[PDB]
Amino acid sequence: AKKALVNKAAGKPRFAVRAYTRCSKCGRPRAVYRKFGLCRICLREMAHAGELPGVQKSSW
Amino acid sequence: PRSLKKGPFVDEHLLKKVDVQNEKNTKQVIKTWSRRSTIIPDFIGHTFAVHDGRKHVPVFVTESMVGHKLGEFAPTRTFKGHI
Amino acid sequence: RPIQTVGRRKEAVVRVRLVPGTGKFDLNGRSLEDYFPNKVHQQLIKAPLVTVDRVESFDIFAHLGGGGPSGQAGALRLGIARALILVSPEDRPALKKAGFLTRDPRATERKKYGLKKARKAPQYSKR
Amino acid sequence: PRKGPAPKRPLVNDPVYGSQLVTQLVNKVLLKGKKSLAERIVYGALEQARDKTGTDPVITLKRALDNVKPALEVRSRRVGGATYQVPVEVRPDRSTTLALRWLVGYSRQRREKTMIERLANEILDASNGLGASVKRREDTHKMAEANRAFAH
Amino acid sequence: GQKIRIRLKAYDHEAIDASARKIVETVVRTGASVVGPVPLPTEKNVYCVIRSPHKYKDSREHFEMRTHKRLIDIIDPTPKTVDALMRIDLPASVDVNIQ
Amino acid sequence: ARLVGVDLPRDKRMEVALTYIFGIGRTRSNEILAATGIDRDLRTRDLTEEQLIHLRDYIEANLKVEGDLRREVQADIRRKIEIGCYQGLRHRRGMPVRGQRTKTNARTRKGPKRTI
RNA sequence: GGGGACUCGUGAGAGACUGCCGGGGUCAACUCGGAGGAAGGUGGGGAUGACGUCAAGUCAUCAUGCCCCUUAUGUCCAGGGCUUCACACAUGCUACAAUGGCCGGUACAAAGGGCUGCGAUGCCGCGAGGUUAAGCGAAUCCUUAAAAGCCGGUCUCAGUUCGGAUCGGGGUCUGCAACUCGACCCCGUGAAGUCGGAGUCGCUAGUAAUCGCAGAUCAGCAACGCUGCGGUGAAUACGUUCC
Ligand SMILES: [Mg+2]
Ligand SMILES: [Mg+2]
Ligand SMILES: [Mg+2]
Ligand SMILES: [Mg+2]
Ligand SMILES: [Mg+2]
Ligand SMILES: [Mg+2]
Ligand SMILES: [Mg+2]
Ligand SMILES: [Mg+2]
Ligand SMILES: [Mg+2]
Ligand SMILES: [Mg+2]
Ligand SMILES: [Mg+2]
Ligand SMILES: [Mg+2]
Ligand SMILES: [Mg+2]
Ligand SMILES: [Mg+2]
Ligand SMILES: [Mg+2]
Ligand SMILES: [Mg+2]
Ligand SMILES: [Mg+2]
Ligand SMILES: [Zn+2]
Repeated sequence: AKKALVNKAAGKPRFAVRAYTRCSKCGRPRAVYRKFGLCRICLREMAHAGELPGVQKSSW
Repeated sequence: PRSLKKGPFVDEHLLKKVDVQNEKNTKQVIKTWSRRSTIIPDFIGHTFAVHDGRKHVPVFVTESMVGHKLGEFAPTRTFKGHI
Repeated sequence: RPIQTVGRRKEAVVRVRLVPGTGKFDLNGRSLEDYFPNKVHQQLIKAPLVTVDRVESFDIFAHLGGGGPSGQAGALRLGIARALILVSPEDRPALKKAGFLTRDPRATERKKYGLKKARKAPQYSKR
Repeated sequence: PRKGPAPKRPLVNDPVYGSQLVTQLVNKVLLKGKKSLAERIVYGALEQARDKTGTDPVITLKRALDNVKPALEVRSRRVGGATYQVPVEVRPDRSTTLALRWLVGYSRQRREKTMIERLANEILDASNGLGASVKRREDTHKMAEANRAFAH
Repeated sequence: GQKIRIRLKAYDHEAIDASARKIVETVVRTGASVVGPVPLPTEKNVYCVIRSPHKYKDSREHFEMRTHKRLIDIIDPTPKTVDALMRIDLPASVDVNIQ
Repeated sequence: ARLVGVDLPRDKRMEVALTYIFGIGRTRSNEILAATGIDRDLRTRDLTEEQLIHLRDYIEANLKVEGDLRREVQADIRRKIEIGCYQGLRHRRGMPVRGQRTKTNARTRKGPKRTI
């Protein structure tokens, strides 16, 4: 989103409940999986590129 | 804060302004910006121009608005009857 | 050497321990009436034993796990059928034609994205 | 469908009453997956009918279904500027299914309290040939016979 | 006695069994009581993502994260074999855990 | 018979008849019956004036009845109206007060669809 | 303890590929039926989306050519709002009851989650919840009680022992802060609604139908959304003229 908001999130916040989790690749504040820390779209692209140990396509 | 384990929720920077005046007098119109502070039974006789987004609404407690909140009396939205 | 086979219907597996006996379904402390109040289940179980011959003979006992009432009943039926087949290979045509030997593979259809259930879809509502 | 017929799934015989008929009625009255509840309702109705009559419930049911078995249907068709009904013959299985559905539907919306006595009264009325299912069968038969001219 | 335990876990297939039975199972000559690798159920982590970057909710792709655990043997804490085990190291794709 | 209201629906368990009073429902009737001792499953026609007169004092001892409860309710809402809070303004406009959405709902507080 | 007897778990194979036979078919394709079998013609399902179209969507996942501001169209903070409300639409839930409601007892799952946590028991409280505390990086601990199912009593077709929207009072949890602007618990009050017009939606087998379980986002807000899991569990297809 905005790099200013990225820096504001990354910094130590007063009233710590004001903090939030964003994507580690693009900074998307939504659809961030705490297991990886990336957003949904970035996670899908990373999975397709196969740079996640253990993450691959599922069929069942 | 709506729990019988910590008392009410009153802002410290509000107490240090109301308790330093109620000793001698009921102060005149006052500026406040924290609508979320509870009314302790020390605001009787005083006035509070509580912010509502665009301006400050002066609110006077007589006897009953002790369990209420400062922003309870400040319309945050305005509706005026489409028809 | 006790006779033990594998029997499943939907999700339940029963480990038969068929031995010679008089015949009374031991299902871990609960009798046939105690466990299964359904006449359909009480016939489905003991169907393989009375399908040909004979006629209310040696009992079985199998552990219980998974599924529901009908699934457990079917698993027990298949287990008794396979145990009878193993004990006596002569009546193999009987149960084989009766269809008590088939596993009957039938599992719940997995839910698919975009549909409110496995096959039920949301309302179309064109335009 | 277009690619030929589809075989119909088989049924089992009830240990209490060794006939596919009773299982058919249980299947027809079954709703929300409560096969045990449908069996309970049908058994209560059958026991009530036996209490009121004395003869065998399966025999009473057979008399009822023979009385309420229809002959022709009134399936409609459209050709040009008007639509008219075409009376055609009915197979025994389809006739039995239609009669059972009619009996169950008319027992569902009767003026009694529970489906035990409701279905007992319905099956008794069908056995005596004077019930709602019998009336519906007569209406269908006569209204189809009134369209005998268009029998193509 | 039966003190030393292994909690080998790998995120990939065909490497866990090899790096167990050809590295840890080298202590059969060293003289450690081996029970053999015990195949525990595979873990399965299920996550769902939307294929499109915008507004197409019905396009979803699913992924599975499998983790395989085995080799929970109770091999004896003989000094020679335990020193050999701590000196040898397995590839990072499999995680070793000495209990 | 009448204590405050009719309290006597014909052929009804008094457990549910007590719910017909303004101040007692299922749980209040159950706790009252638990305290008193009289069984729940009994037809109201079989109840006797002695049981009525032991029941009459219990309700007024701690609970409350028709009239004064609604007087307290109306006094509360009227005070809320005159003090002029957000909830009081919502009550004055007839709109629901507990933060419920007003775009497509609140048909109970308002009337049915006006269709102007 | 003892055991690999058994499931089971997870590594490797066999098997189901018209394999074999009968009739037919240009003898070929293939069609129809049989024995053995877990399954018969693709055993069932998932992933798998051709040339291209809609100047389809995304300049707000990200990135990018041209223009636009640089005491501002950059940035921060404190409140408000993104949640309004004469109305209409779309998607889900609830009912309108006796296949039922309540009271007591009672049996059977899968798949998941867990050191900013799962809180086994014990105590307080009708209750949600609070307290001290063991085990648990987990097939050994928690979740964990499954609900539908079964039994005995009550209610007796009633706007009801159906219905839980609204309202008053009283508490709990997270959050510095819950009127806007959260969830849950207790009492009382207890609306419409009695099967829904023309019209319209989904569904062929473990399908529809019904009842519960788990995850992800998150301090709290998801037992009405999403994604998966399991139990019980049907009726119809004669036929392709007709939309
Ligand atoms: Mg957060
Ligand atoms: Mg299901
Ligand atoms: Mg649409
Ligand atoms: Mg292909
Ligand atoms: Mg365009
Ligand atoms: Mg666009
Ligand atoms: Mg961009
Ligand atoms: Mg919005
Ligand atoms: Mg919804
Ligand atoms: Mg109720
Ligand atoms: Mg109960
Ligand atoms: Mg307690
Ligand atoms: Mg009625
Ligand atoms: Mg009405
Ligand atoms: Mg109600
Ligand atoms: Mg209609
Ligand atoms: Mg959550
Ligand atoms: Zn991203």
